[PDB]
Amino acid sequence: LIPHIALIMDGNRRWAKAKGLEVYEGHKLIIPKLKEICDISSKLGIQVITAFAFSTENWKRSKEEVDFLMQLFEEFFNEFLRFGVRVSVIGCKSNLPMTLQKCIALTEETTKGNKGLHLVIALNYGGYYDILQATKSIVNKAMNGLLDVEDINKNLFEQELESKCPNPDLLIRTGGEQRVSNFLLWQLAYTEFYFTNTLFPDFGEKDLKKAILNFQQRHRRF
Amino acid sequence: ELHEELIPKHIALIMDGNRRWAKAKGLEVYEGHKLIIPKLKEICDISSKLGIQVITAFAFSTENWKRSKEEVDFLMQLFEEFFNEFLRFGVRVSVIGCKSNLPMTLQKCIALTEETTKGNKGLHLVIALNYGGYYDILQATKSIVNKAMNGLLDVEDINKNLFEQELESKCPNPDLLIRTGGEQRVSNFLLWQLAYTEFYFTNTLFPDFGEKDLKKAILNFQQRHRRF
Repeated sequence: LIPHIALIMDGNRRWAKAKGLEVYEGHKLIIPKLKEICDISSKLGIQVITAFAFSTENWKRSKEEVDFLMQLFEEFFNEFLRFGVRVSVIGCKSNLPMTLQKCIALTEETTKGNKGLHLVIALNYGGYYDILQATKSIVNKAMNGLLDVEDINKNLFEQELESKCPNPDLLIRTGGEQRVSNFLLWQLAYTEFYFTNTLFPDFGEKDLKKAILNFQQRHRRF
Repeated sequence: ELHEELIPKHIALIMDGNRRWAKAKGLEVYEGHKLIIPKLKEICDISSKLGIQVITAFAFSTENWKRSKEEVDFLMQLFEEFFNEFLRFGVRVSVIGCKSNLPMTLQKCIALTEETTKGNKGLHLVIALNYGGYYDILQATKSIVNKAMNGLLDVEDINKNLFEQELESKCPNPDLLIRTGGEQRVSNFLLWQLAYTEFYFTNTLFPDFGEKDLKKAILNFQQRHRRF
């Protein structure tokens, strides 16, 4: 009974403020924390992790914070070039700075043959966005004579979505909020929801093992 | 005590626990199912008094067809009795889900209750019957494809606003989802519409879920609003 885990990595701001640091000090930990969580998850046999790095609503933050995050994401993709996990990105890439677009493309191509755990970064992603782009794609295929309206079913639709099957078995959200905040809407239809007040920079091996134990107990119960 | 200004305007309800409740009570399986009618009357009355404006209740999922034909036939007769009972109850009633797959008498009972209550002025009760989140997104997609193929739509106009016009569960979306029975998942209920909804899970079984349990859920929603 080991879970695909979807991860909403909330609590970085609160963690830094409680410690007396600037806001960016918690964001900055996305790189060592995801390396830490990839190592633990590979040992337990996970398979896929999808991490919500930047929502389509995150553009409404200050330009200084958004500019920091975009530079941080560039450093992230550079650091995962030789880390050994397979890396993919979902989200609208054409709205990102060009250097980030090319770093994403390089890391996706460089790591595409890495074996084992697949880390999916949702960057400029939202559930609405994913469903709408799948809808537009399906409309375009119908208008070009490539599909019939009657062929539009769950199988066809899930092939057009950016987050692919197998869908998450378990969603973990740190930071205490009990909502999904426009993450993987279609893909969460049967996912187990696990919410913890633990802040993301404090989320470690013992916290992940607790979430998996809770997932296993719930599976036996229902 | 609740703050009047922080009452959720739309609550989505997954009504789980009827079978386990009947088993624990020494009753047959159908005894729990039958309570949908008095239970939803009771929750409608409580919700009207607290100022809730919309309740969407998950009565029959697209996966519920996998139960025995005897159980499905019983439920279909129960739903017909439900809509007859709500003809004169005084709330506005709407149904979302695939109606063409339902028995014809039930299709026409649904249609009559929707038409008869469409001018009722308070709480709006939406019954999700032969409904799923996948179904809603797929039928919206098929509708948009059909309009495009019939020359009625410029593809550059396909956006969130257009998509929301085609979905069956409409804005405003649920502020709060309550699921009884202890499971912590949404089980293919209102997928698009739950993007920002607060999730509240309780071990209380649905036939036991009453005024105090609903007030507890609302009180919890308000505290989350203060916190975040």
